[PDB]
Amino acid sequence: MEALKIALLGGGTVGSAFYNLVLERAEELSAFGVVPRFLGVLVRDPRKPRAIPQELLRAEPFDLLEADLVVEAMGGVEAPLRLVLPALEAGIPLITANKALLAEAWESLRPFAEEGLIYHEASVMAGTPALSFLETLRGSELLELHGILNGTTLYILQEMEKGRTYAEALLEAQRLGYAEADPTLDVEGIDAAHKLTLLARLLVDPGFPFAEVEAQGIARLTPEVLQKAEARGERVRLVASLFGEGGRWRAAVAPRRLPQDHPLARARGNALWVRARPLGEAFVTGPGAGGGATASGLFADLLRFLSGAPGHLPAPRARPPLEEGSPWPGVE
Amino acid sequence: MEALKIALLGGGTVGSAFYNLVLERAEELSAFGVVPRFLGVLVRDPRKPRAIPQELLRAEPFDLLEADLVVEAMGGVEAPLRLVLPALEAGIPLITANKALLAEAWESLRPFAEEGLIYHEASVMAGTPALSFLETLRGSELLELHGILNGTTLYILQEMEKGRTYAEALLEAQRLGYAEADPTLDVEGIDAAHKLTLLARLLVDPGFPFAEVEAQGIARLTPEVLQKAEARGERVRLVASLFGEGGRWRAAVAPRRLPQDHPLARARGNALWVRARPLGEAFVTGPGAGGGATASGLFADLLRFLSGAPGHLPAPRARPPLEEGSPWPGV
Amino acid sequence: MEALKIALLGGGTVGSAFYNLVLERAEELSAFGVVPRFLGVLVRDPRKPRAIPQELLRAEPFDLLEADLVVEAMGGVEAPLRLVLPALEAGIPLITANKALLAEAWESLRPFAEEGLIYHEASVMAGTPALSFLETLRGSELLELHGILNGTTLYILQEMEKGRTYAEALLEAQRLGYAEADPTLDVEGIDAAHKLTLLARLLVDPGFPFAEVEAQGIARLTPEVLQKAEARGERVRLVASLFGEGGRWRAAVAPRRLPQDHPLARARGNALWVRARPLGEAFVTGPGAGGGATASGLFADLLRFLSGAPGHLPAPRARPPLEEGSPWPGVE
Amino acid sequence: MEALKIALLGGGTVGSAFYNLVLERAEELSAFGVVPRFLGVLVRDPRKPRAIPQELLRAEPFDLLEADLVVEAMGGVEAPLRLVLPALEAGIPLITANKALLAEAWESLRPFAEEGLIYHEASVMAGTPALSFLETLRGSELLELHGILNGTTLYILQEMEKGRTYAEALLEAQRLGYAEADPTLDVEGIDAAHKLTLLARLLVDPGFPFAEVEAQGIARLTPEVLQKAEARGERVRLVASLFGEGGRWRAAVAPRRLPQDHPLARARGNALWVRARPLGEAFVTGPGAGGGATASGLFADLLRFLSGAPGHLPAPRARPPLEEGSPWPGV
Ligand SMILES: NC(=O)c1ccc[n+]([C@@H]2O[C@H](COP(=O)([O-])OP(=O)(O)OC[C@H]3O[C@@H](n4cnc5c(N)ncnc54)[C@H](OP(=O)(O)O)[C@@H]3O)[C@@H](O)[C@H]2O)c1
Ligand SMILES: NC(=O)c1ccc[n+]([C@@H]2O[C@H](COP(=O)([O-])OP(=O)(O)OC[C@H]3O[C@@H](n4cnc5c(N)ncnc54)[C@H](OP(=O)(O)O)[C@@H]3O)[C@@H](O)[C@H]2O)c1
Ligand SMILES: NC(=O)c1ccc[n+]([C@@H]2O[C@H](COP(=O)([O-])OP(=O)(O)OC[C@H]3O[C@@H](n4cnc5c(N)ncnc54)[C@H](OP(=O)(O)O)[C@@H]3O)[C@@H](O)[C@H]2O)c1
Ligand SMILES: NC(=O)c1ccc[n+]([C@@H]2O[C@H](COP(=O)([O-])OP(=O)(O)OC[C@H]3O[C@@H](n4cnc5c(N)ncnc54)[C@H](OP(=O)(O)O)[C@@H]3O)[C@@H](O)[C@H]2O)c1
Ligand SMILES: N[C@@H](CCO)C(=O)O
Ligand SMILES: N[C@@H](CCO)C(=O)O
Ligand SMILES: N[C@@H](CCO)C(=O)O
Ligand SMILES: N[C@@H](CCO)C(=O)O
Ligand code: NA
Ligand code: NA
Ligand code: NA
Ligand code: NA
Repeated sequence: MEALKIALLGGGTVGSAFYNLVLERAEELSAFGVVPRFLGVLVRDPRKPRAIPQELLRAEPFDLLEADLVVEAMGGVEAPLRLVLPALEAGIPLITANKALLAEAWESLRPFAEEGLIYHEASVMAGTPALSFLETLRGSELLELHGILNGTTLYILQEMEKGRTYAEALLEAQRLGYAEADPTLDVEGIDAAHKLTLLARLLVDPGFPFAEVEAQGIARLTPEVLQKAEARGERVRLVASLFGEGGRWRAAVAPRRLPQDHPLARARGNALWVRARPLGEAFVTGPGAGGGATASGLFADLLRFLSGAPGHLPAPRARPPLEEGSPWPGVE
Repeated sequence: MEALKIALLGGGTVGSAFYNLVLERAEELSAFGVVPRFLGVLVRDPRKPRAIPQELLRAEPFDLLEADLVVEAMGGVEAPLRLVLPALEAGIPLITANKALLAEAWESLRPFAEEGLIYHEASVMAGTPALSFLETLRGSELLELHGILNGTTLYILQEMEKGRTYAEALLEAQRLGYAEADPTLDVEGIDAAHKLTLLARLLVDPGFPFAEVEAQGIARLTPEVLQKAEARGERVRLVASLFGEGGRWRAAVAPRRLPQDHPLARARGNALWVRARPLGEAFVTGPGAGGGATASGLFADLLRFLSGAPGHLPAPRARPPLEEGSPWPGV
Repeated sequence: MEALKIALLGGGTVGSAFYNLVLERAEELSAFGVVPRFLGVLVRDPRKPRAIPQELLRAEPFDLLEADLVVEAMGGVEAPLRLVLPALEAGIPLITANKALLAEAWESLRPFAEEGLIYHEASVMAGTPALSFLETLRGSELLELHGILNGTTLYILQEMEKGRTYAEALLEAQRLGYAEADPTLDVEGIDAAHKLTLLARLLVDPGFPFAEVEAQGIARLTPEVLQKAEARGERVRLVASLFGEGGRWRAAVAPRRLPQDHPLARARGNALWVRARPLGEAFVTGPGAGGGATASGLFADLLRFLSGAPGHLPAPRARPPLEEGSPWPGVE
Repeated sequence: MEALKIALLGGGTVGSAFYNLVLERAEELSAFGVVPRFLGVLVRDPRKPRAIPQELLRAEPFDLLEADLVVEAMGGVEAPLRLVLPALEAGIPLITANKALLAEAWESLRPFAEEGLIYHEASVMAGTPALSFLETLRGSELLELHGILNGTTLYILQEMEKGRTYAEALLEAQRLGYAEADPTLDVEGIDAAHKLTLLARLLVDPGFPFAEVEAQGIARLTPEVLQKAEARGERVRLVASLFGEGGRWRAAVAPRRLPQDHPLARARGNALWVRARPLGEAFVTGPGAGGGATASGLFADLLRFLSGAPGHLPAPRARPPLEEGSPWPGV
């Protein structure tokens, strides 16, 4: 039996769900010969009422170098980056839920991802299998990928379809714990774009630049636009697409008019739809935001590490698209 | 005596300070023949402890069309936009502290600003008189503008000069109520860029796009860099700059090495510095964040409205810069 | 028009209700030629979510000497005492809700009460008129006084009468904001005893010692004891009594078996029942705890001060009881 | 493997630390053939953020009679009493951190303590082994006992030595989770008196009344008094004392001038010092408050129970003091 020493960065929606999940599953962990021991939980304000014991809360400096794992759910880019890098350089793995971090700080983080030190299933579709799904898709060559990757905006669209207003659905999504602290990241497509970037790097090109993703959000959509789509036999969704144009991979996020019986239009939660050679058409759906959903992904990654598997390695090589593709039609 | 009926969107740092200021100052409004009456206060969580009566909290959106004024300080862009547009469409003014809303949703909001329906003193440097300062500066032709517009970042750099860490200073800024919900908006320069856009629109180009502001933040600054600057008789500040380059207005936010005796370097609080023709060089400074500071700006706008004055108008046309300029050196 | 500068000590149940009430009634205040201006609100922890704006919160040192009024609702004895005394010595009035303070620190505070500097209607039966009621009773001589002065214990008894348990009624009383932070003060009769002391000092003896009050609480009472009383045509209540025995005033707190149609048994809230010469029998009832109830008393006292009336002066002289008395029967 | 079914009363500083300790350490219980299973956790406000699953929170009292153990850390006296007595009546042990409950409700609880059904290590000096220390001290006849039992007051006086104010030190004690909900219980000596009563009951008189403890607190101490004491080679501490006077056991809590090199003056943490016959002079010290510290004591008691050992028994008879004693000088 031995201790698994965890340093947790962040004690919010995701971090507090993860802390409690780890201790709630300590019986599972003992079956792996480990007992979990948090070293501390990095937070901003120790006095906020919080679902972690106050005594475990930390302010910087919070030394990470005795940890067996750093788990990060702080949000942002530069603040987590400067904390994780000393632990990665010491060969301590990072399990993260932070797409922005990975999308925007890849020059610093790619070399550690290439060594198997970064686990980030929870950074795309929370604990819904998205990264593990694509890793198994490597058996084939991608033809086209289309996903609904932002939980907050999916929620809002679904609620507007039912005749509810944008502003009340946003408020709900925020209370549900789905939204980024800057909700424009959600609604402008940027969080989806971060996630798309990560999917491109795992599968098609380990250097795919976040700057190349074209993104636009849901700010022109209303219950009326969505109700008219429904009348045309369509559903409008924000869709993140990776597809071939000109022998290069293109990545875009935008509202799309989907056929209403398409898998993406009928998804139960966030969804990833792919066509690949020779596999064919495959699909995965589930919750894509929320504290418990996300904690599940982080804990899956923790079990993955205890198994002796490396983290999520980028694509070993960049390859052009086999097939010219396109997205669905945009919204006028 | 008649009611002045107010719908308040947001009951947080700024909205609660405002609510409580209006109540404390309510007797002042009797000079205009009114008593303030709040129709409702939009909030997310009506169970949080709050200095606003439970009976007035609305955890869902409510009808605004009986209001005399809508006051907004809820943060974000598309949600406040969609909530205020029907009021604006009905000729009900908006008083707002939300720079992001105005910077990012200007295609929608510009026409109402042009009609005098939008008051936003509190959206730049809180209740420090920045927008009224610039309104009087329109007597002259702008040569160049440089401000220190972000409260949080200024506070951080000043504390880091005094030996505190970046982290400790940020935390104290947050406890003081200065920061955006996502403090990267502060420290990456985005909030300063939103405010810079509004300044450009008021002065030189009423269609100035937020997207044309270049912004960087303070991520590369260490207490070393700040102390080397001091060794050079400089101070490093995040500065928002509006200046002519090639016959066109540029807008940029970045860390700048300032001479230590420049008004911007020395100012007590956030600061806005101009040169203009024929006035010369003028400067205003004061608190640029904080609930009470912001509530003062919102209430100043409410008194402006009660006086019969319109809101803050965009520049009546675009025009090119009279002179070529530049910012200070970067870091 | 002029400012009324208030220093508030305490921002809890009572203090936060008072702050908000003052600003909510600022239109009333202007009719008195004043505008209210808080100088600060003394609290322990500035980060607790709290129904006062964070910027107005203070930690010691909090200078009070520019105030026109100090309002205190901190609780305890020594902590408020050391803060109020410099303001009283400078001739600044105190409006307080703190019975314990006055009961236990009367050697220090009596001389200021005798000068008209202490207003404390909210210290007995919250904003229910109890002190003002007794002041008007001075037209007569007291024969006997009996009150139900503790809100928490009244609530618990009422709930147990309905078959609910002690522990769930306590929990409710606490959520309702009724209880002292040490709930044994309530349930052991001590808070009632503090209040009884104050009533004795206003009416019969300005030096009446808190140590002379005999107190016992409700800890032997159960739904069964109360249900049996009801069957006997009785109600059991904790009662605070001032009555003559031997030519001296005696003060006691204890459970009593009351006739079920007695005013004290049928009270709507906390209650004060007196017989006096030549007035006769008089009674006052209302809410005796709760933040808004209490804020009402503190604000009544603030209006009283703005009127030019002094605070609650102790009895000008000690007089023996005219009449030998007794309480109701105790509970076996 | 079988469930060890636990009903937890209280989910605060101590109850949540306990809950989370049991879960972290759960694998240890497999040595006894059990896995811990909580039947419910009694709390007042089930909406507060809490490190205990929402599904297990009970905002009202729930049936305890299927439990194997009741664990109590809810505070107060009559409410926990009424909640635990039916479990005790059914032969279900109680593990408690609540000194007040035991000190004040002993007429009710004594008979169950005598049957080995009450474990309360955590009620005195948290998980520092005070009660097991005294259990081994029963090999000897008590001469005198002196402790520093209140964590909050010790912390305050130590910080005031270092120049912090009384107020600032109290506030930090509260943020550290040390203080009672009413901190006057700490600083007036009442909490120390409750604990002193329990010590007397364990050692010398199983019926020792809480009401016979004399208690005063630290209200008269200033940083002056503490610095004059140091000038005299003394330290001032709140001390709980059990000693013979006139053939009877006295119990007192008060500020005492200690020689600065006495174990009590120097101790790292809260401390319990005895002299006994024929052992001599022995001493134990360690953390006396705090969630984790307390959870360690509760969990130590849970392991004690799983081992087959009874709870903490009162002294099997009263007896008079062997020797006359006294405390240190007062202040
Ligand atoms: N919510 C979801 O559904 C979800 C799902 C998947 C991925 N994510 C990603 O997971 C990450 C966390 O999201 P969230 O919803 O948990 O955020 P959150 O609720 O805002 O939590 C962030 C936490 O990190 C702390 N923190 C943030 N910046 C810090 C700094 N510079 N120094 C010290 N402490 C810091 C915060 O302190 P305080 O509590 O004291 O402020 C808080 O405990 C983000 O990267 C987000 O994009 C979220
Ligand atoms: N802080 C400053 O110094 C300052 C100064 C000038 C301008 N500003 C701007 O003023 C605005 C407010 O800032 P602040 O500091 O007051 O933020 P804050 O404390 O976070 O308050 C935001 C308020 O709006 C509510 N809210 C947020 N999103 C909502 C939604 N979707 N639906 C309904 N209610 C919602 C929140 O509800 P809950 O309370 O229920 O969460 C809260 O009452 C922002 O636009 C900020 O940029 C701030
Ligand atoms: N509740 C009622 O129904 C009621 C009715 C009438 C009279 N009373 C009396 O009114 C007084 C207040 O009662 P309450 O229910 O308001 O108490 P509460 O909710 O516990 O509030 C006490 C307040 O004073 C603060 N405080 C306490 N001691 C302090 C210290 N030493 N230094 C600085 N701040 C201090 C607290 O800070 P934090 O919030 O940061 O801890 C809190 O803001 C008591 O004397 C009580 O007997 C109560
Ligand atoms: N703090 C220490 O260092 C320490 C050490 C040893 C012993 N103790 C003793 O341990 C006990 C608990 O202390 P603590 O610091 O954990 O207090 P705490 O943080 O205030 O927690 C008390 C808990 O009990 C709940 N509660 C209180 N009264 C209740 C009622 N009438 N009905 C239902 N639930 C109720 C509270 O509910 P909410 O959370 O919903 O309010 C909270 O979960 C006390 O007896 C204290 O003397 C404390
Ligand atoms: N804000 C993100 C959280 C989950 O990654 C979303 O709505 O998808
Ligand atoms: N976050 C903003 C608040 C004031 O607009 C700032 O620091 O300047
Ligand atoms: N705890 C007190 C509050 C009101 O004085 C009671 O229950 O009466
Ligand atoms: N309030 C108690 C907690 C520990 O029993 C103390 O300070 O000692
Ligand atoms: Na995932
Ligand atoms: Na301004
Ligand atoms: Na009263
Ligand atoms: Na112990």
